[PDB]
Amino acid sequence: SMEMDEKDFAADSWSLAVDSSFLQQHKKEVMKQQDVIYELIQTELHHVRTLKIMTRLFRTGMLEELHLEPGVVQGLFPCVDELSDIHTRFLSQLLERRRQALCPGSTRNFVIHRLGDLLISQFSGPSAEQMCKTYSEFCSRHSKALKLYKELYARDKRFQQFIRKVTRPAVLKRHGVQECILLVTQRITKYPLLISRILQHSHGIEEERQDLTTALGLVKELLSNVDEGIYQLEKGARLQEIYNR
Amino acid sequence: AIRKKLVIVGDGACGKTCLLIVFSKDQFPEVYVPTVFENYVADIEVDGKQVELALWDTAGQEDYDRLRPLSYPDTDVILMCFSIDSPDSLENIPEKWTPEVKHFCPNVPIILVGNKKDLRNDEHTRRELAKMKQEPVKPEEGRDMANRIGAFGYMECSAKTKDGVREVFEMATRAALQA
Ligand SMILES: CCC(=O)Nc1c(C(N)=O)oc2ccccc12
Ligand SMILES: CCC(=O)Nc1c(C(N)=O)oc2ccccc12
Repeated sequence: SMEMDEKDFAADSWSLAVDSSFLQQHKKEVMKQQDVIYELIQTELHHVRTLKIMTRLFRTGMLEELHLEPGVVQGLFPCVDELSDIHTRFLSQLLERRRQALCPGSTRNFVIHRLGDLLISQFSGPSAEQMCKTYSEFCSRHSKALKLYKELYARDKRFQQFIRKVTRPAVLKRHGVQECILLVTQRITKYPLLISRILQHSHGIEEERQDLTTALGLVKELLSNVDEGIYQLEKGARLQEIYNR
Repeated sequence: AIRKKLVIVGDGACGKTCLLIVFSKDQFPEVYVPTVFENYVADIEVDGKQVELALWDTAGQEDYDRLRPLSYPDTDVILMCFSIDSPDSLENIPEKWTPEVKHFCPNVPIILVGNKKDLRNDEHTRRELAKMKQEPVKPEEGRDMANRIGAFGYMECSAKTKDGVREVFEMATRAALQA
């Protein structure tokens, strides 16, 4: 992540990120809504950072340093460029909504009142079709990526040295290869929990309550479609094992 | 320090996310309680052995039967949670959660954990449950469920007060280290 955004989301909550004199100007229900919207954006910033560790530190480091057989890097990191494009674009829209809402003279005091429309746009139309296609593919290749990683780590010395080298820094403690894969698979099922809690604190403007209700239903439709579209791929599974599913 | 993986499973109202948050911070949040938990790697020393224990939540996956099992590969210990303020959450343990965890995590130790133990003697909780002809889960009911399901053990805790939380994760570490 870039330093400007990391500092903007360093605090544990929106109520601790804004100036105390600005926090005092709002009602408790607004503070509760803004705290959950801040957690959605903060966790999205961290998710895009997970994807950059996968594309830049791991995938590109393996291509530029190791001599793995063709098709192996794509097997370890399926769909990572498509996932990075989806979420960097979504993060850009969330951060632009925050930046437009800043008070003149401040780089920290803002309130986002219209998130629902941005979530309906993200979870409908061509962007929802791309998220469905990409997660259906990624989640069906999740077991295969973990198995390929374990095999290379146990048998290839240069691969093991590379992984121990780039994962040694304390900032990578939670972000080994297998950990990144499961953080990405689990991201999509965090959205309903976050949206439902923002909706609980968004009743003050009826158009906003209606838009977040529409967004929650669109996210659950996407998750149901991804879940129905998954079948784990397995290296060496024969056609007979597949048609006897 | 050897690395081990822990996954917590249970119904949406079992308190699993709050349990992971409180353990990972050694604090019940004073300003904001997070909605979600990403992951965490705890440094734990139990009985003289140092472990890095990776922690994972299954919250949000309860309705998605093909996404949820992607959380299970290479798990070393399962925390199977229910809330003491919810006999319904305990009823879903033996024939929903247990057969799934035994299928995807064969031979992995399960610790059955009763969460929200501070609510066992809470008057508001007792009044609400009595309307459905219910009462908070008794400790013998938790132990008998653990015994029935083949759990490694039964433990109780309160994420609100932190009582029992350190003990649950130290025991999960010990279970993860066993042959
Ligand atoms: C389709 C393969 C399969 O049998 N999956 C199982 C699932 C699941 N969530 O896919 O949960 C289970 C609980 C007990 C036995 C089996 C399964
Ligand atoms: C009080 C007994 C009870 O409710 N359930 C038990 C079952 C079962 N299959 O219902 O199996 C057990 C094994 C040890 C302790 C308890 C039980």
